[PDB]
Amino acid sequence: LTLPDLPEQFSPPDVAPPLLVKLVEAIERTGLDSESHYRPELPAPRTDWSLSDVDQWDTAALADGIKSFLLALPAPLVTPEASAEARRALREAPVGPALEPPTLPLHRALTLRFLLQHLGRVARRAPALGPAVRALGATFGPLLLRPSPDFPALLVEKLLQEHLEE
Amino acid sequence: LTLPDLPEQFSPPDVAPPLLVKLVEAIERTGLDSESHYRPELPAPRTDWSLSDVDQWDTAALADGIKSFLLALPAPLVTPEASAEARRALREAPVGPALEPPTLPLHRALTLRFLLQHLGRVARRAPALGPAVRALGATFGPLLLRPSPDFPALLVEKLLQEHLEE
Ligand SMILES: [Cl-]
Ligand SMILES: [Cl-]
Repeated sequence: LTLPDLPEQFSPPDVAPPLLVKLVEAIERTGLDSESHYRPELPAPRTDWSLSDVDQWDTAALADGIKSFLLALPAPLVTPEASAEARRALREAPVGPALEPPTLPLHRALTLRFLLQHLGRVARRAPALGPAVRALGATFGPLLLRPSPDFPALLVEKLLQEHLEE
Repeated sequence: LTLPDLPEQFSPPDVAPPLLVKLVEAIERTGLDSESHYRPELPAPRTDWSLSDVDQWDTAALADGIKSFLLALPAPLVTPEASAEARRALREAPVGPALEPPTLPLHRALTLRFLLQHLGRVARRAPALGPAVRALGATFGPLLLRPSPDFPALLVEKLLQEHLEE
C-alpha cells in the first residue's frame, strides 16, 4: 500500500506533504492531550488515502494515520546516507545539520521538520518534557529509519531535544 | 486502493498530478505508436504508487497505470455537477466550457486538460484520426465519469474533437 515518493507528493511553495499536513492539523485541533501519539504498535495497513472524512476521525485514527504515512513511503523518510551521517555525528557528539540538505534531500528534510514541529507540540503538552521526548523517540525512530539497536530512537530523541532548545 | 483527492496531490505552479505526469511522459518517450491506450479492459488493482521503476515499464503497464490513476481517485475526475452541465450542453448542441472552473474545480480541470493533450497526441499517431478519437472516447469516458448509456464516451469524444480543432 505504497504512496508516491515525497518529491511526487508536493513541491515548493508547499513545505510538507498535504496528507501529513491534513492529519497533523486535524490532530492538533482535537487531541494534543492524547496518549495515542506515544503508542509504538503498528496500525492496520492503510489502503484508503482519500482522507475524505479525516475531520471526523478520533485521535487514535489520526495518530495511526501519521504512522501509516511514514510506513507507506517507498523508502524511509531518513535516508541510509543521512542515517549514517547522523550516526557519525551522534557517536562523536548536534545531529540536526546531518538531517538537512544536501545530506537529507529537500522534500524529506521539510517533511522531517514538519513532523518534529508536531512532535514538539505533543511533547510540551505532556506532564514531563524529558520522558515525553524519550517515549516519542522510541515510537517514531523505527518509523523514520526502518551499531546500537536503539539508534533510531536515540536519533529522534536528540533531534526533538534540539528542536525544543531553539 | 485510493489515492488522495486531486487538491492534495498537487498545487500551482504545477499544472497536473505528478503521478499522471510521470506516466504520460514515460509513455510518450517510448510508446505513442501503441494500441494499448485504446484497450477498455480494467487493469489489476494497483497498490504500489511509488512509480520507483516507471521508466523501465512497457507501454501496456504505463497505459494501465494511467487507467489505474483515474480509477484510484476518491471520486471521478469529472464531477456529477460538471457531467450534468456537459450533458445539458451536449444535448442542446461546444462542451469544453462546461468542464472548466468553476463548473469543474481547478485541479480536476487542469488534470483533464493534461490528459486530453496526451490523448490528442495518441489520436494523431493513429492511421485515421476520427476512428481513433472514437475508440479513445469509448475507453476513457467511463474512467472519467464512472440518459444515453454512451454519454461518457460521447462526451470525451467531443472534448477530444474540440481539443484537436484548436
Ligand atoms: Cl526526498
Ligand atoms: Cl478538484
